[PDB]
Amino acid sequence: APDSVDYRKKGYVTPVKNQGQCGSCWAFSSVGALEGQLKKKTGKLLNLSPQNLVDCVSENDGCGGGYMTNAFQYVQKNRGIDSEDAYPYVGQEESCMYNPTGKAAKCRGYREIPEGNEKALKRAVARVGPVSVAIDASLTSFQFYSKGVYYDESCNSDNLNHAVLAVGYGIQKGNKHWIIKNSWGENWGNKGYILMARNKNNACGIANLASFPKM
Ligand SMILES: CC(=O)N[C@@H]1[C@@H](O[C@@H]2O[C@@H](C(=O)O)[C@@H](O[C@@H]3O[C@H](CO)[C@H](OS(=O)(=O)O)[C@H](O[C@@H]4O[C@@H](C(=O)O)[C@@H](O[C@@H]5O[C@H](CO)[C@H](OS(=O)(=O)O)[C@H](O[C@@H]6O[C@@H](C(=O)O)[C@@H](O)[C@H](O)[C@H]6O)[C@H]5NC(C)=O)[C@H](O)[C@H]4O)[C@H]3NC(C)=O)[C@H](O)[C@H]2O)[C@@H](OS(=O)(=O)O)[C@@H](CO)O[C@H]1O
Repeated sequence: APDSVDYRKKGYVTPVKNQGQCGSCWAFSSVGALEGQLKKKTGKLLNLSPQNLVDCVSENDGCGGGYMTNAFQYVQKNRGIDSEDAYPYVGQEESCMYNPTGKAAKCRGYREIPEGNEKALKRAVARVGPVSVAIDASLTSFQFYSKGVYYDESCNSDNLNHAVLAVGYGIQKGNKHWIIKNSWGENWGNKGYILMARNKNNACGIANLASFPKM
């Protein structure tokens, strides 16, 4: 477990996307973890399709919400997920238009990080790569974050309302953190990214619903 890990500079991470008004944060989170794992196994970085998941994962609720565990399981049992280009993001619920032709990645299932364990998450991130996580992002301070290690006293580790991607971790001026890729576009936060407090009593429920795909 190195003292600092950032998979953006190891080439595992694609640009920041925009989910729009659709509750598909889970789909981008999952896509992102699969992208990171695709790069690790094959050496190719490629945008995967959140729209495929939104439309085709019945185990979830489309733009109404969903978990990353169900997405990984669907991709596994579907024997594929399309690239972004083969199944573009629209920001709305549609019929499942999965095309085996545009298949860009596969998945042998998923592993879950033990609940509430940031040290376990730390090892998972260091060993596997980008990990899908869920957090409380309902606070005003989160909306208008820009710089620094994000910490807020009112953050509920029980109200998991937003799914994001943990691309690494580190320390900024003594302040331990998680490097978090969001899907609210480049104009949110620090270029679409946010640093969130780490080893600070499971802040925002960062380590409560963490998972990664098997490839
Ligand atoms: C999941 C799995 O497969 N296993 C689990 C079981 O284990 C747990 O997880 C493992 C895991 O792989 O994650 C275990 O990993 C171990 O984790 C420890 C703490 O979590 C340690 O990691 S760390 O403290 O977080 O860093 C331990 O790692 C050691 O960490 C450093 C250290 O020595 O303290 C590292 O060594 C130094 O590394 C740096 C840079 O990496 C540098 O090396 S180098 O890259 O620059 O070449 C440095 O340099 C030296 O420089 C010279 C010198 O100074 O003299 C010269 O000697 C050399 O060039 C070089 O030595 C290194 N210096 C030293 C002192 O080493 C290094 O990463 C490592 O030594 C890490 N070790 C391993 C093997 O992974 C973890 O311990 C377990 O907690 C277990 O799970 S359980 O939950 O624990 O129960 C079982 C259940 O029974 O389940 C399994 O699946």
